[PDB]
Amino acid sequence: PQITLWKRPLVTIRIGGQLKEALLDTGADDTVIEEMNLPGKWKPKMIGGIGGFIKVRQYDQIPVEIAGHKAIGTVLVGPTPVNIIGRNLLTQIGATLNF
Amino acid sequence: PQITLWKRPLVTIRIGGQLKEALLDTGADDTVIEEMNLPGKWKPKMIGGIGGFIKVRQYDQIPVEIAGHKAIGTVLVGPTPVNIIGRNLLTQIGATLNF
Ligand SMILES: CC(C)[C@@H]1NC(=O)CCCCOc2ccc(cc2)C[C@@H](C(=O)O)NC1=O
Ligand SMILES: CC(C)[C@@H]1NC(=O)CCCCOc2ccc(cc2)C[C@@H](C(=O)O)NC1=O
Repeated sequence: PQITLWKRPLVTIRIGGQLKEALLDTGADDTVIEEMNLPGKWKPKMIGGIGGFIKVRQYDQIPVEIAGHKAIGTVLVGPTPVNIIGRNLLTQIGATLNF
Repeated sequence: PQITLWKRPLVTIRIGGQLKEALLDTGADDTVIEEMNLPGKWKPKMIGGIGGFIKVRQYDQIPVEIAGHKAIGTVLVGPTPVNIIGRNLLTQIGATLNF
């Protein structure tokens, strides 16, 4: 689809079998999802944002369906204001910026 | 143009008479520019994201050219690690997400 930006580009995703709302974020290198239980082993990691650094749980090779498009990659779980789909998964679904 | 997301979508912008590199960020409501001695009246503001909040100076009706496309609006100036072009200006240049 083509999504304009008058509002936050929020879309529904399925991860770990559960539905969640997430923001398509071209300003994010990584995908960061609010605290939740995800299958598999995770590794402690730290990532930075506009306000500083946070500790996250790094899960690798996680399937995430974004607005009907499939991606399988790294998902960081931790204290984020809103769920963020970053470039690692946006590239997988063939998302581009256009103007 | 079309910008892929394999790498950070950095483009050249012109603001306050200076050329800078900035990130086209669909996950940002506002535009935040690295500390620069911009003239004009401003209002105090706090913006948040991953890691927490930072204090910025809010300037209104500031002309900002983005890869040749003219825009004008609110620009927040503060200790951001990267210049960020947010939705307030992305809509002005007709930018969309597509997949
Ligand atoms: C969501 C983070 C994993 C991402 N943070 C990253 O992509 C890692 C680099 C963080 C420091 O540099 C920044 C780069 C970009 C931004 C802020 C800071 C914009 C901001 C956003 O989503 O709007 N991006 C981030 O906070
Ligand atoms: C790049 C920042 C301005 C930030 N945008 C970001 O930090 C990128 C997304 C981080 C997680 O999602 C958000 C977190 C916080 C917000 C919006 C989104 C609130 C909103 C604000 O304070 O006005 N912050 C942003 O849009």
